[PDB]
Amino acid sequence: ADIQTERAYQKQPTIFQNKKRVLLGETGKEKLPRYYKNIGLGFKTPKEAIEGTYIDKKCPFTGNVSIRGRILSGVVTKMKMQRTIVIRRDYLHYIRKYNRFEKRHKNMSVHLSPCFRDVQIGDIVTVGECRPLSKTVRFNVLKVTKAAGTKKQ
Amino acid sequence: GISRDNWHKRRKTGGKRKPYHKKRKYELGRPAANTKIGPRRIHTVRVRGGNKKYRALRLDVGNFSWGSECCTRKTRIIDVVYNASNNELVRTKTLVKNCIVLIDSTPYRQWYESHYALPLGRKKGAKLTPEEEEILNKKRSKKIQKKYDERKKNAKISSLLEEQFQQGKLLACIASRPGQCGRADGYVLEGKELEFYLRKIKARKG
Amino acid sequence: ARGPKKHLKRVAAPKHWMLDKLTGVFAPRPSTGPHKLRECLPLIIFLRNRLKYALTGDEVKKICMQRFIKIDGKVRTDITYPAGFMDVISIDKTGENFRLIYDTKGRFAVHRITPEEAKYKLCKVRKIFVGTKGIPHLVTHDARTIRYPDPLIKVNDTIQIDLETGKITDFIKFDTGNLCMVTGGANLGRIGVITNRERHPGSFDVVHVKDANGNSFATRLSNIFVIGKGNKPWISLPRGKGIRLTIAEERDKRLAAKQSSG
RNA sequence: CGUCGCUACUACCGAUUGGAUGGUUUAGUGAGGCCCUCGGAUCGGCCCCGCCGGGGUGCCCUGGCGGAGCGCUG
RNA sequence: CGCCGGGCAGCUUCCGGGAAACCAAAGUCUUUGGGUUCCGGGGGGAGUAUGGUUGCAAAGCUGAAACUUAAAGGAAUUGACGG
RNA sequence: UAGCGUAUAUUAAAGUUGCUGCAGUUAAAAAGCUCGUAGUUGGAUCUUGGGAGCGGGCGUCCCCGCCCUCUCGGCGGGGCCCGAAGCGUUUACUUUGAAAAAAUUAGAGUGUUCAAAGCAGGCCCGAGCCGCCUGGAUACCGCAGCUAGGAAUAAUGGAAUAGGA
RNA sequence: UACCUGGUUGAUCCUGCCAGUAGCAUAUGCUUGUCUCAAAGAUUAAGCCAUGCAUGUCUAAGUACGCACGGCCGGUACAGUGAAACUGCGAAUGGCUCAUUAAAUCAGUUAUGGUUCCUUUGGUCGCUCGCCACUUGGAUAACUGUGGUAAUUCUAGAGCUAAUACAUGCCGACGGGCGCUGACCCCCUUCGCGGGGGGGAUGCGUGCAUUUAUCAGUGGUGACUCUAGAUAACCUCGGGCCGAUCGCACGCCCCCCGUGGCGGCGACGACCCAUUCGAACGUCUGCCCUAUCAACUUUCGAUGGUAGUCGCCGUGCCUACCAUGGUGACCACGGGUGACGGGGAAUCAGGGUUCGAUUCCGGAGAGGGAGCCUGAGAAACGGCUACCACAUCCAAGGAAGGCAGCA
RNA sequence: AAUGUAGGUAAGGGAAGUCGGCAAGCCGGAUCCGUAACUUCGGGAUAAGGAUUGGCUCUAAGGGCUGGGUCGGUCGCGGCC
Ligand SMILES: [Mg+2]
Ligand SMILES: [Mg+2]
Ligand SMILES: [Mg+2]
Ligand SMILES: [Mg+2]
Ligand SMILES: [Mg+2]
Ligand SMILES: [Mg+2]
Ligand SMILES: [Mg+2]
Ligand SMILES: [Mg+2]
Ligand SMILES: [Mg+2]
Ligand SMILES: [Mg+2]
Ligand SMILES: [Mg+2]
Ligand SMILES: [Mg+2]
Ligand SMILES: [Mg+2]
Ligand SMILES: [Mg+2]
Ligand SMILES: [Mg+2]
Ligand SMILES: [Mg+2]
Ligand SMILES: [Mg+2]
Ligand SMILES: [Mg+2]
Ligand SMILES: [Mg+2]
Ligand SMILES: [Mg+2]
Repeated sequence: ADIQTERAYQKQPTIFQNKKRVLLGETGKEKLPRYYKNIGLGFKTPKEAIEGTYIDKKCPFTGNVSIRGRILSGVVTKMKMQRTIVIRRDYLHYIRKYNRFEKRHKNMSVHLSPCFRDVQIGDIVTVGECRPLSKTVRFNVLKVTKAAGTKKQ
Repeated sequence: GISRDNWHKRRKTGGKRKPYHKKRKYELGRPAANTKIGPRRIHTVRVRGGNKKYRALRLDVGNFSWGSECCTRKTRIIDVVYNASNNELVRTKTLVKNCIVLIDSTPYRQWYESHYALPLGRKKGAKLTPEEEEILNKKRSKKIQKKYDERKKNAKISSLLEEQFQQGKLLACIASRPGQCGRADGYVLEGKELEFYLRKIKARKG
Repeated sequence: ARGPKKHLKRVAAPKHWMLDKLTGVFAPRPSTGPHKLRECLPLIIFLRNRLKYALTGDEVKKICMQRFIKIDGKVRTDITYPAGFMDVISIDKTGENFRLIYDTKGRFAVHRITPEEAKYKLCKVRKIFVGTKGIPHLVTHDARTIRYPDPLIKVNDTIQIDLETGKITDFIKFDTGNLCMVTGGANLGRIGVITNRERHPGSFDVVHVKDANGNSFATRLSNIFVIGKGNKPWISLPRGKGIRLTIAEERDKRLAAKQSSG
């Protein structure tokens, strides 16, 4: 859909849109330049983030968030929230007395950029820690991998 | 007093949290500045670390930048026309960070004539002759006229801004935060943002 | 607490200060200065517990207030001034100079130096930033900042600050094959040569160092102070040349020393 | 082995719309502080200027009483 | 008359186990670990009181405490006794 | 034995809470029976043997050498060499290293008159020693997090409408 | 030291508990010669407190006209010692206690590229073109005198007097340079036009800090919307900096001359940067018992989005508009705790089971709540304000309280 | 005027009046919350209890009708492909 679905005007603060349309510029059509950045740590910025139109101030690639701290992974559980999803991380807790393990889990609400479109329940998402984005969100989805899919019957 | 703590909120699971200490000073809040439009009134408040904050209770002038022309002038704010957060703020004429306001176009007009030597906002002319007759001719030399007619070619202004200049008031978005810095700096709306906000105002009324 | 702490319990003091348990309840609590209190040696314990020039805090206070203690070429009257790493302690009335260097066991040792060597001092640059009017700066491992450095000097290199001027006369790049010293952690006080540097983006780099005897260890990048151009140190090393030797070859050295002295 | 009768002790049910003491709260009232909008008991400056005064020479350099300009101000 | 597989069992055995009765499983357990479910912690009070829940009812499921007690029990042996 | 008794909490005894490591026919105990979701547990199978001198002595023992790729090899054009990029999965596991307050615990040294302690102390002094030698170690620190070797065991995937290399 | 013994029976093998046995940790009983260490109103009542003390502080280097002493060397602003008081700093540390508190505190790990920071140390302090500066104004302490109240560390009126308190405010650098605006002139293709450049009088802004918007891409990160440049402007009268400060010995220049210009060592001070002590909120993992607590949260924020407000900053912290989410048998939610958490302690084959009010670290509280001034730092209580419960004096009009500090 | 019939008000107390709260009085609509014992599980229930309610000036939300053409390559300033 269109990107202006809010009461305010959605735009990237870095890019100046009104670059003096004059005779030397053949208008139209001049595509609006996009702001993006590489986040380091080997993660590549997606092509949808490169040449999309979505405005997301919390997107790791086209927003004002810096990825620093812990890089971890999880499994997508629900996608019912706006621009954010909940993931489940499964781990084994060691109990010394019985020398055995205990199956535990925690649910984390992470922010999902619109640059990731083909996201389904069960996909493995690598997320990175950022500044607090909401009351319960402190992580951004940096990488998405399919769960034995890449094909639809 | 007004507290900005996180421990008065329910847990993510929905459980009720119990405070392990009473309210601390560093997690305080203060009443909203609620910047209106009027003769200048700014109250100094002491903040954490002994630093200073300016509550602009009333403001009438602000520094606004055209952007496309790179002309930044100190102009006068007339009124608030739209606010994305609350319509009550528009009705009460409250100046906040993102509300768009009507500002006087007089300094931008004057810079436009003094830099491009084109009429702007005028209807038929011959109304301010003891001043504009000097700026139309300037009886200048070949090199100065070469500079000026070199600058004439890119002297194109959007029809929306032209209509606003005819009305005598531009509409601009604030960028600073009154009640934190005590001033109302901002930038003149133009382009797709201007079209979006104009359509919003038209849908609101008319 | 409602504010900063200005006390230090005796048992909570840093271990390398070598303080005991029965003298009292409190520790010197060094004042703020060029070095963190965890790896600093306050002048009170330097002149009372290391040199035994003074027997009490009042006596070391008298010594300091008579203006004989000179640190980095400047007279300091603070009883709890944090000396820190390789700051020259100069006493002119008795005419000896001390360089504060960790020993093989990670403790500040009493290292005596000649005046012509005490005239200078090595520093580890901690940050390089350009400030207003486009002026480069340089902040060392101390709190010392200087302007207009050599553009070849990069982060965590070593510079030669001569005293009484505060200027740079030479520098050592952080390069593989240079003599270093570990300034923190388990390997504290070990002199060795930079053999490898593995870097972990978003985390701490790990440097692998081999000493003269061939013992190879590793430490975080923040704990390394380059002290020599390749293998010759630019300063005078303490006893043992910063070679950590195990208890097995320490015990027989003690036995040999006892046999020689008896 | 159980009922029944006597004596102790321990709990249980029980009308009494029982009682007491804590804890958390709805609603009403609401001290006090803080913020905002007023407010103006007083305290100062300029305009002093009824005047003597006045010096580069009625045209004051002002050394003070004095009304108060019945304003502008902080 | 045999052979094979899956069953109901039976006889016998110093496989072995078990307190023994006995059990080819109740064996392969101090030479202790194939996987997994339920469940007991001296005898009474008591499967009682109360709460919850199911039922038309009778009742079913879940299920205490105070207090009391030095034994209560299992298998076998000898004797005594047996309408 | 200058200490000893009593009451109470708690630990061992208690393999009478049993992970190591208990029981469940008759002693207390396996649901009336079956299905069944969470949970827990899941069959076999993918590199083995052949090599050279150092070699737990080819001494047919074997420290042990093993008989990934591509990019400026920093000693636009040398073989005089070893750095920049990635891992032909992701993990669990195991070993190593770092970072992990002190005190306490274990433990090194030290005749506190012995010891509990403490972190001290020792050598000569012929009297001029216009002073010498030291110590104030080390170990452990679960789980979680970081790093580098190994790849047996266990999970997990790659090419099947080829939408494959 | 990887341990057992008595008790059910007429007797025997068991199951099984009771009892015995040893340690430590509280109390108590009896006894007690020496010496070295050493816990000690935690358990009940975080119950209540008389009295006394527990936080004050001056160097040569802010302000001395107190006679309160005193050198005078005697014609002099101030010798000096200094009470009091103003100013500055501290009083937010320490000490006590463990009531609250169950992903809360706390431990390890990591981040603040999402913040503030007194002090120390190091940078920066002629970078700004703009009729007192050989030094500006007023008030107030202390002090004298007049008092009021029963009372207090209560204070009023009147009269003086200072600043590194409170204000005001220059010169010097300072010659100019840079960026716009450009009077006009000159060299110019020359040619009848256009010309390509040089100068330039008159004007407007120039530095750092702040708040916007725009352009380009000296150093640095793994990654900035980093730092540093350039342009346009702002720069808040409860309004940023661009020193009206104080000691120590005292010396140099004299052409102009003859009274001026210079000088060293410090101290104090600062806008900002860096550092140090930190602090604050975050990331991952970890906590006892309970289902006779199975479904919670969400009008009154519960989960998320957008835009703001507020806060030192990131964030439903709060507001407005939207979406209907978020957590649970991998035990949510609720309840209990005779729960402050940890380092640790007892016991000791191995595994474990109990205890950690208690001297170290972290947290919380000061009778119960709540709200604030000051300050860098407090929601402070040996600070204030109000209510509640206690409770002191009173001449009944008022006034003063907080020992879970040491006794 | 009394006495009555019908309708009101009454300080302080609040059923002490009376066989007996007879009579009168209280409550009352709507919106938002919130509702017990017991139960034949349908109810009780408008349980009980609490808050709000005027005027004026605005702001949001909840709908219906038509028309969206890329054009003279042309003549039925208009029409067929
Ligand atoms: Mg099984
Ligand atoms: Mg039983
Ligand atoms: Mg026991
Ligand atoms: Mg048993
Ligand atoms: Mg049985
Ligand atoms: Mg199943
Ligand atoms: Mg298998
Ligand atoms: Mg201060
Ligand atoms: Mg408690
Ligand atoms: Mg504790
Ligand atoms: Mg403490
Ligand atoms: Mg407190
Ligand atoms: Mg308080
Ligand atoms: Mg009445
Ligand atoms: Mg009444
Ligand atoms: Mg009656
Ligand atoms: Mg009666
Ligand atoms: Mg009636
Ligand atoms: Mg009823
Ligand atoms: Mg109304």
